Amino acid sequence: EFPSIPLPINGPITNKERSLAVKYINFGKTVKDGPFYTGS
Amino acid sequence: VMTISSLEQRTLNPDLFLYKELVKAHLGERAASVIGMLVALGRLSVRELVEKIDGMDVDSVKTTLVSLTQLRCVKYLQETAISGKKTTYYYYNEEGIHILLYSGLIIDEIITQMRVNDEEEHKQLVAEIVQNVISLGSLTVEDYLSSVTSDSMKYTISSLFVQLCEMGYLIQISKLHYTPIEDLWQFLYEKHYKNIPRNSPLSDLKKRSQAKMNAKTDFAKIINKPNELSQILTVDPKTSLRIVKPTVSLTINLDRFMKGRRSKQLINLAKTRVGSVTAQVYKIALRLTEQKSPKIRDPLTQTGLLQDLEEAKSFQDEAELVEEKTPGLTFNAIDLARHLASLINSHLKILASSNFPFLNETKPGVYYVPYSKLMPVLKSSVYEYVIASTLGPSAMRLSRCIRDNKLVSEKIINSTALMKEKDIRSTLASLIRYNSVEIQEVPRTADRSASRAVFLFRCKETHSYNFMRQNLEWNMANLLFKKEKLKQENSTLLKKANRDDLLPSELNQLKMVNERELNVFARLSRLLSLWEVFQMA
Amino acid sequence: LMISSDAFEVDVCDKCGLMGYSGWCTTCKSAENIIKMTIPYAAKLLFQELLSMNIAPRLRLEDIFQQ
Amino acid sequence: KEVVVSETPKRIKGLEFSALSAADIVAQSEVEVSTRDLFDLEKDRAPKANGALDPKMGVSSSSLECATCHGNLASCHGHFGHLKLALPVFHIGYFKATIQILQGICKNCSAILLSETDKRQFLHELRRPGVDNLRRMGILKKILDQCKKQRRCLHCGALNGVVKKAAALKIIHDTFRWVGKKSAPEKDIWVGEWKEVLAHNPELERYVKRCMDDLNPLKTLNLFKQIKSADCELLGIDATVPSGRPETYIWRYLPAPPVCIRPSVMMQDSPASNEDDLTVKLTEIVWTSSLIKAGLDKGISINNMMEHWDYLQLTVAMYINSGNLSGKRVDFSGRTVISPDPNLSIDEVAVPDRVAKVLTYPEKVTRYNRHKLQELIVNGPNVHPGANYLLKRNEDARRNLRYGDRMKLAKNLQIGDVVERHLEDGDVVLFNRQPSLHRLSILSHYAKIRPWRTFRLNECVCTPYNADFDGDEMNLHVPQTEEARAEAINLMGVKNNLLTPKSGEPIIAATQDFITGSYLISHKDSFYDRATLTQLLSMMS
Amino acid sequence: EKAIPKDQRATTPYMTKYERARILGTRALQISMNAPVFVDLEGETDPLRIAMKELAEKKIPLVIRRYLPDGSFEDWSVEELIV
Amino acid sequence: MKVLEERNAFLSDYEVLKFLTDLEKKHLWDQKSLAPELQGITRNVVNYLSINKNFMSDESFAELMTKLNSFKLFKAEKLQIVNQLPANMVHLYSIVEECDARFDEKTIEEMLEIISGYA
Amino acid sequence: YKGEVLGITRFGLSKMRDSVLQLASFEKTTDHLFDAAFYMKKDAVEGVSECIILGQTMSIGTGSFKVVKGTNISEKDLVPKRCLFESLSNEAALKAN
Amino acid sequence: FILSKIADLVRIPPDQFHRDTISAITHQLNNKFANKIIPNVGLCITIYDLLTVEEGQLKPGDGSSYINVTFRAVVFKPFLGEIVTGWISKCTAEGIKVSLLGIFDDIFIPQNMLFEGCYYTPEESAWIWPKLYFDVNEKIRFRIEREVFVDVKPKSPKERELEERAQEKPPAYALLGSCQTDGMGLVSWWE
Ligand SMILES: [Mg+2]
Ligand SMILES: [Zn+2]
Ligand SMILES: [Zn+2]
Ligand SMILES: [Zn+2]
Repeated sequence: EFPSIPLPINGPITNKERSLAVKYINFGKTVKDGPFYTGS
Repeated sequence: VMTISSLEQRTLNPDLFLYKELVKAHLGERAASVIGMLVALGRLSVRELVEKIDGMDVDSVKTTLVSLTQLRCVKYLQETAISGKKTTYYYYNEEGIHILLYSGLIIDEIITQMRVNDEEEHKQLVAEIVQNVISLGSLTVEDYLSSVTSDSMKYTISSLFVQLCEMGYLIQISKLHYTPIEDLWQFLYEKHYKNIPRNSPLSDLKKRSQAKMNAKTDFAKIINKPNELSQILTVDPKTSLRIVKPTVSLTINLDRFMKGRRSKQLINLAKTRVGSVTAQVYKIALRLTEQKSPKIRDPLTQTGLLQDLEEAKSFQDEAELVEEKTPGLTFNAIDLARHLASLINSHLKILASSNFPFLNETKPGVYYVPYSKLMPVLKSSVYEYVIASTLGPSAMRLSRCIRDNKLVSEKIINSTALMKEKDIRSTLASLIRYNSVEIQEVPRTADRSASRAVFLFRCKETHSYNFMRQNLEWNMANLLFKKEKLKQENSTLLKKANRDDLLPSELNQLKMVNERELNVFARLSRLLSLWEVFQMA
Repeated sequence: LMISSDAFEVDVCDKCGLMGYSGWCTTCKSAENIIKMTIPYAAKLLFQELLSMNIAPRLRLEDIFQQ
Repeated sequence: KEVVVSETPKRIKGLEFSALSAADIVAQSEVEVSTRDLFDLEKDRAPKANGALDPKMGVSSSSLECATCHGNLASCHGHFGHLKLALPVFHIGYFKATIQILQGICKNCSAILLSETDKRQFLHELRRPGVDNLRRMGILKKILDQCKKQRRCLHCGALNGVVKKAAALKIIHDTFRWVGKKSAPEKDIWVGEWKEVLAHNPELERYVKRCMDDLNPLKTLNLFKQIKSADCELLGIDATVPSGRPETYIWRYLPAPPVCIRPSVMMQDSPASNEDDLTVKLTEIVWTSSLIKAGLDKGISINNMMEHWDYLQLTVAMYINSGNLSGKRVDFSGRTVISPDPNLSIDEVAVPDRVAKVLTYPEKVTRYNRHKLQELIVNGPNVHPGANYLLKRNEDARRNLRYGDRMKLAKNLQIGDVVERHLEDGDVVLFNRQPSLHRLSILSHYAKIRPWRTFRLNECVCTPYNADFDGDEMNLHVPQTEEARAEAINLMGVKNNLLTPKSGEPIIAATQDFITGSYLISHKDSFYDRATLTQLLSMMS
Repeated sequence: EKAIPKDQRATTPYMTKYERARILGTRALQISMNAPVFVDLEGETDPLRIAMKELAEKKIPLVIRRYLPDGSFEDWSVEELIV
Repeated sequence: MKVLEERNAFLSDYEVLKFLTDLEKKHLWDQKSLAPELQGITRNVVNYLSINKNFMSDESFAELMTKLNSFKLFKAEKLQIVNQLPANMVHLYSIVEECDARFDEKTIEEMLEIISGYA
Repeated sequence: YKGEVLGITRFGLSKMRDSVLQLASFEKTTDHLFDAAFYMKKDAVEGVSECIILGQTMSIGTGSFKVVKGTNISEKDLVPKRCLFESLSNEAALKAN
Repeated sequence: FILSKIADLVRIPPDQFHRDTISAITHQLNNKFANKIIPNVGLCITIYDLLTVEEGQLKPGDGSSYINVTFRAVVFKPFLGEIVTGWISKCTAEGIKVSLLGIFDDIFIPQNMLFEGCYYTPEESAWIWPKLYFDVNEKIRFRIEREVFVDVKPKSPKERELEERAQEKPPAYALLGSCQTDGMGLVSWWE
């Protein structure tokens, strides 16, 4: 793209905390399957 | 043309696109429609939402307000007029949206908070009830225990339930937190002003001392009732085990969680100027003084303050008196920070002489942490390390030597540490665009030109802290919008992955997008840990 | 003033009602809300003169025959 | 197979005015100028290529088709072009709006400095069902003066002064107006900074003092980014739509007009043609933005960045900155001198046969005109009861009756064909004099085909036109449809307008020589005879 | 949007000069598009001239919808209106 | 353009047959006058739908409809069997619902004998 | 009629007309388009001066009414014709079920 | 064969005023609702009747008469077609496609849920054994399983010249099915 400029880092690849995002997506799915959703 | 670099959300939506994207991934699409009108307009009633959505009716608006009240995302405010016709009013609640924002970082700290009983109870006892409190809102005990059948181990939840509300998070439900901040002060500003009879003027007002000091008095027990309270706690039945009252429902508190979250930035400052073991004993001395700390800014001066300079001067002086006069937080003695001899006292003296403003102000020998005199140093020590990490260390040396004096001139930077006109004046233009230079010219002409003028470089605060805060908020709003865009290529893959709970191209499709869906949360947690410092005073 | 002076056929779209060229919106690139109608040509020059600066004179449409 | 093709007759019901955002300019655009201003004249035709007025925009030539819409100079609507500005610059037309929105904000917190109950009564007073523009401007002045007479903010502890224009296009704030001794934490740091910078070097700031602080447009751009979406109702902005917000008024992207808006003038057919001035102005804008981008690439010496950017501000202010005349050009009209004729009726103007041969009338053939229009086509364009053009029912072309296609063409004559007949006797025609004062200056007459080439008319009808003949000219228009022709003769014709509406008196009646010819007949010394009276009765009818 | 019935009409029963020229131009534009006439005409042309003969005979098959400023349709057939 | 009721008035095939039969008598015939772009489907449907009636039926269709009141079914399959069934002994293995549950062989045999005596 | 005597001048044509195109036909332009674009005026087209620009018919004079043509139809032709459509298909669906 | 009731406005030109209103509206509806396949409703054939017509309005520019009617259209759309008495269209190295002849030819059945003892050979002659055959020029009986409408989505005007120098899409009404039931597949397999 138009930007390629020096190092916006604090974005590496080594997670070490994969279960934390599992807790994130588990909370997301439990709010997704709640009694109230108010979709569409 | 070919807008693929996401330019179409540049100049349409800061500071509300975050609030719309946090609720669109959690509460459907109809709640985003009303929360995009509560933020964009202000206070508006039910029918004012109906005549503004153009696509929902009273059957649709009132259905969604219950789902937003359950997650305390909408403040109630019932009011009336001078002629009558009492109606209902609604604000947008940012604390509930922050509860939806973190939502797993809450169950990150609450697991690593208990003692020796480790990895036999923090998998299904507490981790299944705390996420149910965060997800379903206000919960009681009797409606939760009906979900289990043949409750043999029915008192195992009670021991972890009395322990959790003993030191914080669990709290009595929002009988006060749905009422807004300003009307709680404005109704109190009037109901102790209209009962005073006619008397002497004495410089024609005088009650703008008396009554509002009275207001301050009965502000103090309004906030203090949602805290450690003996109405729900210390209930002792006869010939039985100690328990709390299970009848009333209870929710979580986002007031002790934030002061428990500030401790991580305090430890990150403690990695500087001292090693690891001494940082560990400062860590445990900080964790012992969590739940009694003065919190991030009280609602006393959040709104209603019309900038009375005597009151605004004396508010930061009486907070020092709150900090000095505690019911036990100042008692950071030897017998309190070694159990929960002289070597740790020497390390604590090194903490006193470390010269960052923590663990100072100690006359008799018992130490205290100055929370109020630390916050500019906390907000500035992490602000410098972001220009250094992203833009460059030379720009960090420059932006520090703008503040090393006040209003540095032209020919003073090039006298220090580097030559002239090579990248001194080049990184200034890379820092005016981030509200971190704030140029100010004075001419000698009569029409304020730029040729016959000189430049003055003063680092004006509270403009660099707010622009980076809005930048971090809009990066968070960017990160959740792209996540819900790649979900549209999985509506025919993840919904269809329910009838069984090999086509190896799906190994590069299903099990390839999963870590692509994980590494956005993996850095959203770091965005959260980097953004919090600009909203803790 | 219109028919025998500066009669001009144009297309304007329903959603975000600017004007394009006979089959396409140039802003809403899906381009199925295209409505073809007649307009004076000096109104077209006035619309492009207002749009050449930072003014958006958006046209809102409704049908003539309702009830 | 195919699909239902549905259509509805639609009409314009409003005009929602707004300003374009940064995305709306790039969206409707076709190409960027791409930091180019040389127009790319290679040695082929001295053509126009990418980075300038290109075929991706409109066209202004006979050749060199657009190829976005594959059309000539006559069939291109036009295409815009977005232009990216480095160091986004202040706007000239929204100057007073920027002052009125900047007076109402705290400059430290970037929020409105009004209280909460007074904000509530202004919000309750703005949402009335019947609000005029006068009432809305009154309430906005009522909130602006109440906001200017408050000196201290609410959400922060910063003092706030008066923001004005520099006593160009400079914005000037005044934090400190009076010499009050109130214990504020800011002026101590202020005076300490000033005595420090005067103790460090007394060469710079030891000539004058209190000039003011500066308002960078890049600073107030962020200050307009950081308010709220909700306070804009008190600022005049109606930002419930994303297309328009209180920082969309600063120049960040500039739309460049199509080449149809800026055509090549016809002082040419010579090579290396000349263009308009706006192309030169945006060329200079591209150059003075290229210099700013070059100054942003590598650091340069001195204050020429700020001076060059202020020149960019003055240039973009001059770009859109520097009359109720006639205007429209109407087909099927003529302008000829006038002549006296009282042998003509008062609802008739005699039209000569030289201008009643090019001024046609479109007639659709039907059951009741097929016998006449066949002979009318056969007579041709030179014989006066004839026709000049022909339009087929299925739209073959516009068949003119001059180049071939003789009397066999009148033999088919399908029932939807439209001929363009000559102006004949009895046709409704409207008739005008150019200094039109009141509504009796444009009447409507019947035609009558005559000799010598002048628009002669009666003199009972020349008084409402204010005709004093002496070689004066008058205009003549023919309506080209069946519905406007019925309105000229019914509620606009001469026989239905015998009174002026100013007083109800008759304005169109007998005139000069018709008075003294009536005083001499009805004089008492007039006695006639059947050798005279019979002739008098025969001359009048 | 509401339609006033025939017996609740409150406007004038006469034919305005503004609504005499629009009904005549509408009839003259219909006749030029090959509509059948309902009058004994002598052999001539100019549908505006043979629409005057229908208006003098009152055999025009139209009505005149008179709008009031809230929607008050009020049918007002042409043969009811007199000169 | 704009739909009002989509699933309205579920009608049979003989009704469409008699409607397109009485539609081509309003103007000139399709068979008698054989020796604008709408009559193509008009002469194609009346030719295609009458291919199973090879080697009157109005009152016979009324009689079969009144005969259909013997045993109860659901909504669609009674129409789906009244426009069908050349009636051998093996059609209700493919046509009728659930195919093996409620009915005996003799009752489907006698109703198919009624249909075979009809057609 | 607006509650105050304000006449016909540069500041006087802001009485009731929200018509931006009509008020653009006066001297000292380039200041009434920008507050219309700034304050986001609704501008419902109803006046004659912004119907001759857009090419609409004016609401006064001749276009103050409509002429519509009577179909001369009765309710006898507008009947839902029906013969043995649902005469039994609703009957053979409720027998003991 | 369903009877859908929709509503729209139509025009009658002034040269058709000699006829009555009903036949003129019926003539004007047939030029729009011929084999002109409706988006996601199916395909209309004729006009059954009409109801609640209104007064004929007219704009000054046209001079015609615009009437908004409400009519019942005979729409060809089976929801779950239990049998079809049509024959073939074409055989290729895919499933077989058939033609319900007289109206259209769009019915295709992909060989994924069909008879598992059948196979296609690239020698253009498909003979199968699990008895006799099913082949060209005979009425194939089958079931309707999946019906999904596609859209008539437009295309860019600068892309139109790329589709006119060198050089399709099936219509909106698209039927499918399968063949699993024993005996189903041919008329003369029985009797
Ligand atoms: Mg003269
Ligand atoms: Zn559009
Ligand atoms: Zn073009
Ligand atoms: Zn402020």
